[PDB]
Amino acid sequence: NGPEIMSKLAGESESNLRKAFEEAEKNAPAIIFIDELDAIAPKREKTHGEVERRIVSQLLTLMDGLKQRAHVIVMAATNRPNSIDPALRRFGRFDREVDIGIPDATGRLEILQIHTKNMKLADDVDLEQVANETHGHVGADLAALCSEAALQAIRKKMDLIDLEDETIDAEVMNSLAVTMDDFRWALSQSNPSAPRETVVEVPQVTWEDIGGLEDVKRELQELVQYPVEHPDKFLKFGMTPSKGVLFYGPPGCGKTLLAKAIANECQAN
Amino acid sequence: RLIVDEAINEDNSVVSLSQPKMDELQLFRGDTVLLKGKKRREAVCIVLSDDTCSDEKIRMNRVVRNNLRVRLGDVISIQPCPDVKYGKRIHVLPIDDTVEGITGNLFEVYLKPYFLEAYRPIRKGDIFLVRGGMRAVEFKVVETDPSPYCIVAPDTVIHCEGEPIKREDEEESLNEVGYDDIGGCRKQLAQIKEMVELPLRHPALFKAIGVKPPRGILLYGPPGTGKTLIARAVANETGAFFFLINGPEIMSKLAGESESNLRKAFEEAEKNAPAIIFIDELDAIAPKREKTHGEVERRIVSQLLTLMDGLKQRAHVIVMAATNRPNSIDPALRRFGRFDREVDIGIPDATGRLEILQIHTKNMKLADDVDLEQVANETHGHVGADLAALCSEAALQAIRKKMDLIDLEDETIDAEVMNSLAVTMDDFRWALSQSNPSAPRETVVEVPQVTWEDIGGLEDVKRELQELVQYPVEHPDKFLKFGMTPSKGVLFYGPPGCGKTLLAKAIANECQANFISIKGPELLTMWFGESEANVREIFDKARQAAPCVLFFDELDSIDRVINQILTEMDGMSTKKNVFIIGATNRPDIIDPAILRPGRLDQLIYIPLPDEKSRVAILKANLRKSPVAKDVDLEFLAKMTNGFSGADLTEICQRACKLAIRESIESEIIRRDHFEEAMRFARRSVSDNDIRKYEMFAQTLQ
Amino acid sequence: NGPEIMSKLAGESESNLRKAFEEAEKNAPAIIFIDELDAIAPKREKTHGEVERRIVSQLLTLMDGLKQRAHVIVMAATNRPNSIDPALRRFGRFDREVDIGIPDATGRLEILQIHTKNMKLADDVDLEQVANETHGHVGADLAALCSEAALQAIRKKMDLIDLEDETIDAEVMNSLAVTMDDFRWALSQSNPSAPRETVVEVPQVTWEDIGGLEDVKRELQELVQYPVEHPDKFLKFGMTPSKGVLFYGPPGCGKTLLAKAIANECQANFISIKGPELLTMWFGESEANVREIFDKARQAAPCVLFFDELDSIAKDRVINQILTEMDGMSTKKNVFIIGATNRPDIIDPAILRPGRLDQLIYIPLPDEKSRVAILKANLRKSPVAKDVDLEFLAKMTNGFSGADLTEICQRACKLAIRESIESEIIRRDHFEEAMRFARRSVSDNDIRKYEMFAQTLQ
Ligand SMILES: Nc1ncnc2c1ncn2[C@@H]1O[C@H](COP(=O)(O)OP(=O)(O)O)[C@@H](O)[C@H]1O
Repeated sequence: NGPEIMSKLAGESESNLRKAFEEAEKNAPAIIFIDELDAIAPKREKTHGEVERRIVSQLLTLMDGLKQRAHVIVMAATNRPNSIDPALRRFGRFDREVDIGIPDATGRLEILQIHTKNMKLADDVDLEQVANETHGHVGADLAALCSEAALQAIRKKMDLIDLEDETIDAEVMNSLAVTMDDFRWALSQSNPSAPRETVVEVPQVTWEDIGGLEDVKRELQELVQYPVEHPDKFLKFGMTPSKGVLFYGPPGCGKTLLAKAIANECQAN
Repeated sequence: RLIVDEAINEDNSVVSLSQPKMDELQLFRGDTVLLKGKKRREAVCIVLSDDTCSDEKIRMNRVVRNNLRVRLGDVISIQPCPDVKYGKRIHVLPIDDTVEGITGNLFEVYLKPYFLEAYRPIRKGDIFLVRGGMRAVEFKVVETDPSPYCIVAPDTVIHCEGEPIKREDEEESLNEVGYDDIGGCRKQLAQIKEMVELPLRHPALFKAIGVKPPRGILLYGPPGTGKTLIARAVANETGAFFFLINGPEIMSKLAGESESNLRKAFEEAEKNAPAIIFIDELDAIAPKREKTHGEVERRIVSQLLTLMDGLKQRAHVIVMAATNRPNSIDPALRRFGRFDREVDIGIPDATGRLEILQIHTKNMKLADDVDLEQVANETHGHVGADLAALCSEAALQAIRKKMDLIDLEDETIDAEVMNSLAVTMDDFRWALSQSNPSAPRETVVEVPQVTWEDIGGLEDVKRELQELVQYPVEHPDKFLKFGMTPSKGVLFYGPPGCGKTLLAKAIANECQANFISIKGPELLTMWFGESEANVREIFDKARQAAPCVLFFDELDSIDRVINQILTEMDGMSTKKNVFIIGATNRPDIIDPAILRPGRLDQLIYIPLPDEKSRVAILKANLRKSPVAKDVDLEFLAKMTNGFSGADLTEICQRACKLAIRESIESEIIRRDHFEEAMRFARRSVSDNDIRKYEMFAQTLQ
Repeated sequence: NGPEIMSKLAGESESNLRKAFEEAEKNAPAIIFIDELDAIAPKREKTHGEVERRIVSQLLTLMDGLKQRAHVIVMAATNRPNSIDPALRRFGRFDREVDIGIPDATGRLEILQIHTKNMKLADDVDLEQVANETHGHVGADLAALCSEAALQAIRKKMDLIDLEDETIDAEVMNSLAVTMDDFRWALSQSNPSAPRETVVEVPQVTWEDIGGLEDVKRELQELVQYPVEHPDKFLKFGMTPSKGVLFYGPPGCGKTLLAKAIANECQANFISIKGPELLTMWFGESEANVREIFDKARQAAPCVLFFDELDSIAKDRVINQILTEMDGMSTKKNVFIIGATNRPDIIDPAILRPGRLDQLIYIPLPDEKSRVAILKANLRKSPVAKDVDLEFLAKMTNGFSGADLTEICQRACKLAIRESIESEIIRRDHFEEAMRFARRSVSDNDIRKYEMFAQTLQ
C-alpha cells in the first residue's frame, strides 16, 4: 500500500520498494499490488517535493525485473486514471487498461445474496426490493448496510435481555435473524457516500425493444445488432456501417427509454 | 568488391544480385557463389534479381550479416563457386540461449520444413535460424562430410542429438533487432540511418577530419514507438558498444550519487569507445517549467548539459535521445553546440503497419486463413507497439483456445503442439476487441495511397494543381530563370462535400509528397486550450516531413489561429517542397488580409461536380466491391441538380444498407436499391449557395 | 559555464568560482566568460529554493570585487535581455548592454566564404545561391550545413571507391569537392530550428528599384536627411524635428519597399515589425517584448522602423501600450518610426497631436508611368520587351496596385513556364494572355472614401 511506502524517510523507502519487489521474485509466480496510485503517483506541482518522484521513478522501471524468466505480475488500482502520470501509463511501463466501475442493481441482487451467506436471514424478507433503491452505491456500502443491519438486529437483543457475559451465547444469535425493517433502519443511515457518477448497466426494458414506430424499427434493429453477427457482409457489399443517428421531436416521449430498450435488444450495455 | 545493404526479402543464403554484376564473376540465377569475410569467412548465397540497388551495394539479410561476423556494411569480394557439392551426413546442432525450455527432439520437426526443397547452401559452423510461435530455433553445423562449404540435399540426415551447444559472444544475437526488424517509417529510418553513420563507419575519420560530428539525435513523438529499440537496433547495426541509460533511474537515487551514477556511466561510455549512448524520457529529465519545484531536478538537467559540452570532441561518442513532445524538453537543448538535428518517426501508416505485421508474422507460425491486410485496414491511430501487444494477445488467445483445453500438460511443455496450433481469423478479431485505442488519436502523418485516378472531374483545376505541386519541384531553376518564385497558397471554396478533401490525398500521392490532414476542430481545441505551441510544433514537424503538403480545411471557424498561421507562413520553406491548401465553405466571412500576394492568394473557385464527374465519383464509390453494371451511371447523375460527392456517397451508402438489409432478412440487389435511392422522398441539396458563390466569382470577375 | 556552477553541490561550487577568479586575477590582464546567466539569475516564480540566490550571491559582489586594481573584465552572454533580473542590469555592474542579432545577407555570404577555406568548394559554387534564402538561419546553422555538406561529400568517397584504410588518405581529400546538388541537399536538411525572431539588416534597394510619388520621395528624403545632415541648423532655430509620418491608402503599393529605400538613404538598419507577431505576443501578455524590440532598435542606430496594419489594433490594449512606450523621444539616435495602414478612419485620435506620429500623407495607387518604372526596375523580377509596351499594359490597369500587377505578371510567368515545359521530348504571348483575362478583384471603389478623409485635412 502507498502510505506505508511514503511514510518512511528518504532512502529506506526505496529499500522498502526493494523488499516489496524481490521478497517474492524468488517466489515465482507471485502477485504484487500498489493500490491507490493517486496518493502515491500523481503528476502535479501540488506534490512540492522529490521523494514521491524518487518513489515512482524506478518503481515503473523495476517493475521490469521480469527478465523474460520471472513471473512477477502487478495489479494496479487507483481512483481516477487521468490523475495518473502518462509516462507511467506509457506502454512497456504500463500497457493496457480496464475498469471495474460501479455495480448495477441486477449485480446488487447477488452481491446482497452472497454477502448474506453467514447472517442467517429469515423468510420474511424478499431481497429484491432491497437492491432497487440503492442505485448509485458501491458494494462496500451494501456490505456496510447489511453489516449494521445485523448490528441493529443484535442490538435490540442480547443486552435488553441482559445476556451479556464474558462467554458468547451462540444459540441466541443463531436463533436471531435480520429482517425487513432492519434493512429499512440500515437504509436510514448515511449510505450515499458512494457518490452519483455515471453508470454502466445492462438494460431490462423490453416493451418496444425492436426499434421504433414504423420503419424506424427496420433501420434501428439492423443498425444496432446486425454488425455483431455479420461484420464482413457490409464490406462484401461495399462500405462501412453508419456512424450515428439523430433523435429529434417533442420532448419526454420515452425516447430516452427507447434507447434503453434498443440496448436491451442487442444485449449490449 | 561488393558492399552490403539491407534486404526486405528475409530468405537466407540469397544474394540480391544486380544484373550488371552477373558477368564480372560469372554468376547464374539458380547457382551460388562464395564470399570474402573478416577472419576468413565464406558466405554462400543464391542470386536474386535486384537491379534497383547498386552494382556494388547489394541488399543482404541481417542473418547473413550475422553469418559474416562483420561489424557491418563493409566491402567484400565474391569468389565464384564451381565446386558446389550436395553430399550428405551433415551434423546440425542448436545453441543453448535460444532454447527457452523446448522439450526433447525438436530436430526433425524444425529442420524438415526448413530443409525440404530449399537446397540451401550451408557452410561449416555458420549461423541461421527460423522463427515461429514466438520462438523457433537457431541451427549451427558442427561438421560436414563434404567440403566446408556445402549445400543442403534431400538425402542429408542428422543425428537428433537433443543437446544444444554453449553460445559465444562472437556471434551477434538474433533477438538483437536490426534495420528490417523496425518498420515504422522507412525514409525516416533512412534519415536516422545515414544521419550519424560516419562515426559508425569510422571513428578515425572524425579523429582525422575537422568536420564536427552531428552531436545528438532526438526522437520525439508518439509514446514508446520502438525508440529505445530503434537506438538498440542501430547500435547492433553498427556493432559498437551500447548500454541503456534509463530516464527514471537518474531520479532513482538520492542527491549527489545520482550525479555520480550518471557521470560515471558517461565516463565508462567514453572509456568504451566506439559506442553510442541513449537516454529515454528526457521529459522526465528536463521538464524545465514552473513545475520544476525543488532544485535537484535542476541538478539532474545539470551535468547532462555539462557533458554535452563536456564531451572532449576528440572522443567521438554519440548520444541518442527520445521523448514524447519536443517543446516539453528544456529549450536550451535545441540549438547547435547542443542536440543536433531531430526528427519524429511518427505513427506508421497502413503500409508501415503492414510491414510491422510481416516482421511479426515471421515468429507466429500462422495459417493461411489470415491475411492481416484487414488488420492493416483499421489500425489507423494505433501504435505498432499496441499492434505487437495485439499480436501477443492473439497468440495468448490461440493458446487459450486450445492446449489449455486439450490438456497435454502436467509439467511437460510441448512447443511443437503450440506450433501446430495457429492463430486464426476470429482470434485476430478478438485480439482487436481488447484495448487497442490506448494509443492517442492525433492527426496522422502518412504517405498517401488514394491515387489521382480515384477522382474524376474538374480537369482544368487538376491541371493547375498538377502544375503547382510538381513543376516547382521538377523545375525550380526554370521558375527562377525568369526571376519568379513559386507560390505556396491555394484557395478552395464552394459547397461542402464535393470531394475537395478527397483530392487532398491524391494531389500528394501523385507527386509522392507526404500528407498531413489539418482540420479545424482540433485547432479550435488547441486555441481554446491555448496550446498554439503545439500548433507551431505540428507545423514544424510537418516541415521536417519534407517533401510534404499542408492540407487545411474549414478556415472560416476563426481569434488567434489566423494570426499565428500568418506568423508561421512568413518563415516559409521554399526548398523543402511544401505547399499549403487553404480550404473552406464560406470564404466571405474570413478576413481579406489573407488573400494578399506573398500569402495564400491564388484564387480558384471549386464548383459543384458535373454529370460525368458525378459518374466518375459514383464509379470510384462503387470500386470498393464488385458492383453489377446493370444500372446506367448517367441516369444516376441525370436527376442530380446539386447533389455533391457527399450526397452521392450517402445515396450509394443507403443503397448498400438496404441491399444488405434485404440480404440478411431472408429466412435461414443493385437495380431495385438504386431505383429506390433515385426515387425516394428526400432531395436534400443546399441550392441557394450557388448564386452567392457566383456572386463571389463575379466580385473577382 | 552555468551548468559548471550547477555541476557539484552548493558551497563548493562557490569556492571553485572564487578560486577561478583569483587565478583569473593572478593572470591579469584577463577576460572571464560566463554564459546562460538567465539560467544563473532568473527573477520569476522559478525560485523553488535558494541556492540560485546563493550563486548570484558573491557574483554581484565580485562585479564590485575589483577596486580599479585588477585588470580583469567580465564577459556575460545570454540570449534574452529581458529574462535577466535588473539586479544584473545595475549601472556600475553591467553598463554596456549590446546585441548581436541575425546576420545580413552580406554577412551570410562571407560566413560561407570563411567556412569554405578548409573543405574547398568546387568550380560550380558561388555561395550566393545559398546566402539569399537563408533568412531564419543563424551562422551556427550555416556551419552545421557546411559540415554536413562535407559529410554528404564524404559519403561519395571512401566507400564507393573502396580506398579505405586506417590512416585517412589526405590526397583524395584534396581531390574531393562539393557540388550544387550537395549544397541544395544540405539546404534540404533540417535547418529551420534557428528561430523566427525579427530580422535587422541594412537594405541595399533604393529609388532605382521603385518609381512613384516622387514629391513624397523628395519630402521624406529631406525629412530623413536634413535633420541628420544638419542638426546644427535645427539648433539654429532651436526646435527638434518630428520623426513620425502616417501612410494610408490601398495596400500592396510597396510600403515595405519605400521604407527600405528611405533606410538605404540614411544607410540605416531596416527593422519591419507587423501585426500578427505582436498580436501573438499580446495574447500571451508580452509587451516587454515590444518594449525590448524598440529598445534594441534604439541601439540599432541608425535604424528605420517599418510598421503597418494599424487597423487591426485601431479599434484595444496594443495601441495604448505602444503609444505609452513610443514616447522615448530619442530623435538624436537617427531612428525613424512610421505608421502604415489601409483605413485611416478608425484610428484613435490620440495620434494627431504632436510629439508622436504626426504627418498624415495619403499613399495612393501607383501611376501608370510609375508602374512602367516599377516594372522597368523589375526586369530582374520579370524581364519585359518592347514588342508590347509597358504603358500599353497600363491602358486599362489604372486601378491596379503594385502587388496586383506583381501577382498578375507572376501568373503570366507561371503560364510561360507551364507552356514552355508543355512540349514533350517567350514574352508577347504571355503578356497578351495577361491582357486577355478579365480579372478585376481589386477594390477600386475606395477612392472617394480616401478622398473625403484627405479633404477633411484639406
Ligand atoms: N516501428 C516499430 N518497429 C519495431 N518495434 C516497435 C515499433 N513500434 C513499437 N515497437 C515495439 O514497442 C515496444 C516499446 O518500444 P520502446 O519504447 O522502445 O520499448 P521500452 O520502453 O520497453 O524500451 C518495443 O518492444 C518495440 O519492439
